[PDB]
Amino acid sequence: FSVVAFHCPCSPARNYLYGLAAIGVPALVLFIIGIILNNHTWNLVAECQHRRTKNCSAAPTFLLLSSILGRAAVAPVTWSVISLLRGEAYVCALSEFVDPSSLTAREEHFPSAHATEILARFPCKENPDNLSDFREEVSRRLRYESQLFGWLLIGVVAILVFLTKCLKHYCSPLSYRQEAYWAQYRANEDQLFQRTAEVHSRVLAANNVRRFFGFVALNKDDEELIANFPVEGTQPRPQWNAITGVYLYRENQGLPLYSRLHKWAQGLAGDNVEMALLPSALEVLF
Amino acid sequence: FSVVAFHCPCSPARNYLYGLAAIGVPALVLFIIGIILNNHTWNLVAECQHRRTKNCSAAPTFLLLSSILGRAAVAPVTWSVISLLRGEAYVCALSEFVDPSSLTAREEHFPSAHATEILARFPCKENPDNLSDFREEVSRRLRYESQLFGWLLIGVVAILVFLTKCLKHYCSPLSYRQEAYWAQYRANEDQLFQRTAEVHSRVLAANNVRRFFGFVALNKDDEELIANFPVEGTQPRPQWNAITGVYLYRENQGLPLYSRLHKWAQGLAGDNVEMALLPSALEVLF
Amino acid sequence: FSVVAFHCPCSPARNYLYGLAAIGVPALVLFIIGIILNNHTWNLVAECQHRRTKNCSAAPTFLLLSSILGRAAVAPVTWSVISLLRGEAYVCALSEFVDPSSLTAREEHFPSAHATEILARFPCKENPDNLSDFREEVSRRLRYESQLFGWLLIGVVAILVFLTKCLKHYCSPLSYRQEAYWAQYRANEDQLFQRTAEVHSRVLAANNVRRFFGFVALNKDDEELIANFPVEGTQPRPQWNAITGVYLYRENQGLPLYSRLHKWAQGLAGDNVEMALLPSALEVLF
Amino acid sequence: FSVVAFHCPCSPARNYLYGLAAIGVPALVLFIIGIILNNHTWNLVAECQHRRTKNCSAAPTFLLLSSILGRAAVAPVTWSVISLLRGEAYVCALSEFVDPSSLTAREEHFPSAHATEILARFPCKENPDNLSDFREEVSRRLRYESQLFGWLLIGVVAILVFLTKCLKHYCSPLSYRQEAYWAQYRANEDQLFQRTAEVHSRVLAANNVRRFFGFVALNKDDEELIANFPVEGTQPRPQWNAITGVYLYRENQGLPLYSRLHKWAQGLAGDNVEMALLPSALEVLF
Amino acid sequence: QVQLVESGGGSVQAGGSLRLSCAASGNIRNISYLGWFRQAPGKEREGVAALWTTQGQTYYADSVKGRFTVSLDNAKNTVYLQMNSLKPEDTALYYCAAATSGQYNPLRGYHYNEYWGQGTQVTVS
Ligand SMILES: CCCCCCCCCCCC(=O)OC[C@H](COP(=O)(O)OCC[N+](C)(C)C)OC(=O)CCCCCCCCCCC
Ligand SMILES: CCCCCCCCCCCC(=O)OC[C@H](COP(=O)(O)OCC[N+](C)(C)C)OC(=O)CCCCCCCCCCC
Ligand SMILES: CCCCCCCCCCCC(=O)OC[C@H](COP(=O)(O)OCC[N+](C)(C)C)OC(=O)CCCCCCCCCCC
Ligand SMILES: CCCCCCCCCCCC(=O)OC[C@H](COP(=O)(O)OCC[N+](C)(C)C)OC(=O)CCCCCCCCCCC
Repeated sequence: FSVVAFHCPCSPARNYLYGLAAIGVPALVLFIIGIILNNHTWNLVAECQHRRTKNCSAAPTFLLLSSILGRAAVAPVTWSVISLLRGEAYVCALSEFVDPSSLTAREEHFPSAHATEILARFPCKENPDNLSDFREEVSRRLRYESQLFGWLLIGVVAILVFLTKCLKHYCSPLSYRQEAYWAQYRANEDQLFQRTAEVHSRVLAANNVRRFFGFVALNKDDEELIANFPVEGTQPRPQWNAITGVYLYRENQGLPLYSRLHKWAQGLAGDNVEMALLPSALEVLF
Repeated sequence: FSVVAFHCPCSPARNYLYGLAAIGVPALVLFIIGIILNNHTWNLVAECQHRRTKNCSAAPTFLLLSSILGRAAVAPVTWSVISLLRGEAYVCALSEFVDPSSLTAREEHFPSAHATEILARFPCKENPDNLSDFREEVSRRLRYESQLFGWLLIGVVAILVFLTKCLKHYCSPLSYRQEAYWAQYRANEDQLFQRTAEVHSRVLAANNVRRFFGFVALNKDDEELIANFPVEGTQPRPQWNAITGVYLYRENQGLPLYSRLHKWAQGLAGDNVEMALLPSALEVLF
Repeated sequence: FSVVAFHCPCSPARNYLYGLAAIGVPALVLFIIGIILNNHTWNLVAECQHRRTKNCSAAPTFLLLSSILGRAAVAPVTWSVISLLRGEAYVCALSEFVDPSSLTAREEHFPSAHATEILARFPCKENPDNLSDFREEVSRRLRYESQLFGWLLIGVVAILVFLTKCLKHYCSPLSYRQEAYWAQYRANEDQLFQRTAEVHSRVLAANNVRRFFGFVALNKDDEELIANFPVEGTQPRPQWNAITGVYLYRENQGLPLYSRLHKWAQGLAGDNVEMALLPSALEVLF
Repeated sequence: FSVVAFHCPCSPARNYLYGLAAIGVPALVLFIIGIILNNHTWNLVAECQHRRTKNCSAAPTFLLLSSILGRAAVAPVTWSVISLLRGEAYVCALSEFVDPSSLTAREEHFPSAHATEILARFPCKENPDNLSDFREEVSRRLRYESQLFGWLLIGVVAILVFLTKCLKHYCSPLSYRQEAYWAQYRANEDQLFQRTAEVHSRVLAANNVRRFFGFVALNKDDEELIANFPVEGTQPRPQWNAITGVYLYRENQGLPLYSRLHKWAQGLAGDNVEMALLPSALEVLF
Repeated sequence: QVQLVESGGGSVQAGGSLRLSCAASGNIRNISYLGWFRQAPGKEREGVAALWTTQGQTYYADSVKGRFTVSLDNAKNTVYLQMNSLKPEDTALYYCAAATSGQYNPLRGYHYNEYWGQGTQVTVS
């Protein structure tokens, strides 16, 4: 934590580069983490992969990209807001650009010999005592600008969060209560699918280990899992493909379908052999 | 918490902008949060969406908008009251506008060279010792005005809260006890509907996961949910639409109806195919 | 708490306005809260609403208004008593009106140049050392007057509370034991009616949610509520109207009736269709 | 912990060697540990061993090597990032290379007698008081460069982690949900295989000890292990060889196979005698 | 806006001939999908035949090829079907359906209009 503490290099053309790096790089890392952790980017990638023909129209891809970027940008925005409200980075970056002519609150004692160097050295307390008033005059100005920018950022972000939702409810063909039900269903489906995938994988692995050694060393909960849930085989690759991708609220016979797993279960999702272990049986014969 | 601490930029034409930003932006954010969290704005939006013809009259829309804004404005009003009673923001904003002629409580030692700059620099303790009395003379004045405004705001808000309720009970066609019963019913209906929506979504997701894997890994409470509450299908989109929107106390056969869910359940709410998954069966045949 | 701390603006014609605001506004807010929280003002409003003809005589309306105002004024009176006994507000308000001629306890060192300004600046410790005795001479006087007023207020309030009750028992047609029984009955009726209204609303909402989803997700206590208390319908609007309003001890066949709910239950309270959902069945046919 | 504390040798051509050693050697050790602990390098080695003919193509070997190196390089990268952000190692290494001409923030008091020696002696506080400003001028510069490099490293690493995953999901023939299921299966298979190997080895050892002494001193859990899981013999060497190596998602009859243990269990993995204890029975006869 | 009136149901033994008629009343200009469907208890609904007013071609189910035919009277704006070589498998509820194209926007899905009419056709033996 003390490692990432801000340390302004008081040098012209050098402090703003350090501020830019030390502020943007954490923001970029947070943006990357937000992109990676989201599962909508991955099924968007899966759609672009399996479609392989640019079949999807511009509107749905644009909507998904906007949603992913908006969900990811929360952490960079709040990090930037905190950094701006702190004021250290902005004063460090903009100390060297302060105009000596515009300086006030003291008689004109500011030298013009090396103006940029002294202005850049202000943040590190390396201010001559004869310019003790000027240093504070700049410190209260640049920090003010920093905090002003932070507050404007919070205002703009709040306005965007208000407007985006006000348009999302207005342009959606569904009611907001039905969309809340849909969100609840999506959360429950994701959690249940993950849990059952874990259990199914454990049971299959136990069967394989039993085939190898002749028995399995299982715990009591694992024994209950094996007894209650028996597995006969593995789901085919097309069955997995039928449930991976983006879904936009299709309706069948007046009844809503809330995911492509639901659509597949209803039966609305389901010659050439690929990535086979061995050749056709005719070739195996020879 | 220390990040949002007030820091007055002692500069003319610059401190009041900072005060305005640092006070209004939190107020705007609180107003936006109050608008978003309320569910009356969303069913108002749903009404404006599904009606799509400006069918609703001016009076009900005005009443709903007034109610939403009044409920949302509670947090901005108390934030502004606290900020005004603190006095820091107001003195910072209005230091530069103090008239030097009106200054008193000391002999006329106030320079007229740069009056605005010294007046604006008063808050940051950067007051010359020869003007030590003037600084306090301004500090006790502007802060007084701030606190006076805060107390007037509390008085006006209290008067409005009294008058609005006194008119709401006077102009309502119902008695206050019946309206209390109606509010209790609305709260209970909302909570029960949310809980049952969660349970129904969980059961449907469990059915889909069972269809996929052949079993579901459920907890004991989830097992009780599945056993007690079985689901056969999903409610249609028009059934959801029939319960989303604004409702204003209709009465059927002399019996009150307290929500459009109640009205739908009584049977008073219920050719062209939209957003279908696949074409008509005739087109599916080809 | 430190926000509402008193801060006297030591300026003529300015400190008494601040004291008046900072004392009256909390008193006004407490008075408004006392008016709002009481349920007698609301059924008085309901009476004035449903009667809609000024039918009620002057005596009962005057008695109810007196009771409501007397119950509400408890908090403003004690707040004013505490503020007066503190003495800060009164000395701040009346410092500028102290007569310099009446000042004593020191030789006549008080200047007549700006008498009002120094007198008003006394509270903020901004008293010249040559007038150090005068400042205390005023501080012990004005504070004394403040505390005297506070004690007179407590005496008058106590006398009024004694006299009002002594007249209430004297002029009432009932005995004091019967009135105590009546008060106990009113409290029990209010609590039981609120509890049963909550339970009835919950059961009705559960029925509606069951009609929507096909089941309700209820807790064990909610399950007990549903099993024990079944609801068949909603009470009509006139049934609610028959129990809302003011009641003044009518007697039926020599037997007391203690509320209009009791009077309605005894059967002594119970063509044109208003606020209907749909037109008459004849109009519905077309 | 205090042993590995950094101690800069303030000497030319000597401090950067110490920094290089004290930074790289921990990084090299962490890289070696990451390589060793991973089990993918070992089955890659097993593949290169048993194939013994360079049979595997360049693409799969390259992919496995890339995966192993990427998983191993996490610890060296974060160690280097922390060391760079600390700044001590970089300033110690680059103190002697600072150009005296480029030095600023002070009048030209820097001697040219032994420039390199004083520059190298800067980190150990052995700076003459006449050069007290120069020492800080260098300390704020070199440390800045160190921290800048650290932040650039974090940015590049984050970009690579984003891009690699974005390509891994794009070029994989499987969906991401199926790959998650595959990962869950691999984890469960590894844990179960280790547990059953431990139990099988314990039971075999117990049988051997019983053969030696006539009984085994077993604990209650060991007694349960012996009773529940009996072993008849040891698996042959080719059976072990059939499950050790690298596996790349073959598919049999449209059904996925997730490991070579699974492939062996399905029956798709299974004259000269090697490493025998005694000669052929014909030679044993003589 | 569009109503379909279906008639001709009755009981005919195996090998008989039946003629079922469906008359359309209303806005038939936009209709491009004319066909018949059969559903039986214990099973879903399948289509015996349909025709294209826009393109002209026609589809028959596998069990309908060479056994039953459907014709359209443009002047009458009616649909006639001829059940020939009746079998006991034909005991089912019969409906005539009309659909008006169907336009697919990628964001929302398919939208069109569909119509139906209830009829029956049961063969004794
Ligand atoms: C650490 C958190 C503390 C709290 C502070 C942040 C608030 C979090 C709660 C609300 C967030 C939310 O719900 O945002 C969601 C929306 C996404 O809308 P969409 O992309 O149209 O998707 C449609 C909606 N979906 C996702 C339901 C389908 O985001 C936004 O549009 C704005 C996000 C704010 C940051 C990015 C603003 C633009 C970049 C900056 C320009 C100067
Ligand atoms: C953090 C809280 C601490 C306590 C301090 C605040 C009191 C909260 C409890 C009472 C609130 C309440 O109940 O307000 C409710 C009413 C809404 O009335 P309506 O819009 O006509 O709707 C009719 C009533 N309904 C909602 C039951 C249908 O609000 C008001 O009319 C005034 C709200 C005060 C803030 C806005 C005043 C105007 C803006 C400022 C102008 C200078
Ligand atoms: C925080 C509390 C701490 C304790 C201090 C206060 C005592 C509280 C307990 C007794 C109160 C009580 O019971 O008051 C009740 C009576 C109401 O009488 P009524 O209006 O004729 O109604 C008849 C009686 N009912 C209500 C049973 C039907 O009030 C009074 O008449 C006086 C209230 C005192 C404040 C207002 C006085 C006038 C304004 C000031 C003028 C200078
Ligand atoms: C102590 C940890 C704290 C957190 C900080 C580190 C993040 C850890 C979580 C993500 C790691 C991860 O998942 O990395 C995994 C990938 C491996 O990708 P691949 O080799 O193509 O294999 C394909 C993916 N597999 C393994 C699933 C099959 O790594 C990388 O490509 C980058 C690793 C970063 C360090 C090396 C970068 C290059 C060297 C430096 C050049 C200047």
